Amino acid sequence: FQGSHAMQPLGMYFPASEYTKKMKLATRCYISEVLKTFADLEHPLTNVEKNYFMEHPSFKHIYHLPSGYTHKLMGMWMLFLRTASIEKKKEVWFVVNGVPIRYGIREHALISGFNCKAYPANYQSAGNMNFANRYFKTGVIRREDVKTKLMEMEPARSKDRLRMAVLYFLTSIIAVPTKTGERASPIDDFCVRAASDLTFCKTFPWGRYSFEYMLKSISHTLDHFNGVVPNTQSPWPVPGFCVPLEFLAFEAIPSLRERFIEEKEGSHAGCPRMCKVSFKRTEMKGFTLEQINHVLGTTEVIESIIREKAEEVPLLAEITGVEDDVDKHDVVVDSWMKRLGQGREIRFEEVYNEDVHARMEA
DNA sequence: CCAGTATTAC
DNA sequence: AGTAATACTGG
Ligand SMILES: [Zn+2]
Repeated sequence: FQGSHAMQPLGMYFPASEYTKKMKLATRCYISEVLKTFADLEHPLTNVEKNYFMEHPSFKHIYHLPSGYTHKLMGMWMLFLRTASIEKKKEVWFVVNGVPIRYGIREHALISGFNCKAYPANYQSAGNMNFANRYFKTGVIRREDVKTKLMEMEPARSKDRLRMAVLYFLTSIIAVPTKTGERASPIDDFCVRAASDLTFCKTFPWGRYSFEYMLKSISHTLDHFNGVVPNTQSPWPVPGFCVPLEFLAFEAIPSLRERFIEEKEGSHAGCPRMCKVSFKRTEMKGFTLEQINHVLGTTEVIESIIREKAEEVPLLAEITGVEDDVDKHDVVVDSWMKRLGQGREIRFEEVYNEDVHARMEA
């Protein structure tokens, strides 16, 4: 279609030789564990405690997910293998079958429903160490120490138990440590202070915070592999709220959505995407890379920026800002947004051919 | 056997 | 701390 041209990316993180190399990816996003822990407390959660989470502006959507939530990661890996080298730092783009797909804060909000508005002024000063100092010796607080303390606390007049549950939720789902066990990494210091203030925790843009944390994991992952995927059974951790990334490829590519996604009946059309769809069950715990690659086939039907539906416009207006945040100057991405703005699609024929060849003919 | 996962070891 | 290896889970 005639129109302004999209420039090819200055580089890619991996060559197409790596598109068939599988990998075990370890998540750090303990949705199932947190929900199970909450349901199994010997002293059950109070109505106020339960409604804090079930009515939380962001975290209410974690309850619209299937029980025993299990992440499926080969869609994300397929995208990771096609990450473009760009100048922007606040968004990532993946080139599938020659078509750039964007993971920005808007997409993170559309799928999660989490508040992705701008940070309030001097948010880093929120809360204080008083609450944590009431329950943890000076030193390192591990994610498991918060879980243990939560299960060993007695519900009573003060909301300290609710604060602990909030801390557990934040540091298991939103900003989550990689290392576990006896020497587990210290949990996020901001979350420890923020959990002291339940009102602040209800309004803070945890969508932006989880998004920025996921951007860090993406960069660490790409640096780690440095262009080559090893032949190993050792899993690589990609910590943080990865649900938008797990579903992104399926939401942007109809061939994948049709074969691997099903509508979640009972869901409200006002909810974000994660509450309205679910992965179809297969004979395996997750989809294999070969399955994703095969269903990818030769399709050219791919949305660069996943489009919202009418029933979702109020939600996005409620959880996103009006203008995009300032980022580094990026003439390549600029050319993409120009061509997309004119109503034209983007597909680099050569890149498309290499993707198809790498997946289906060698 | 598998992909996702929890846990210890290097 | 950062990373890698082992082996369990629910099929
Ligand atoms: Zn929802």
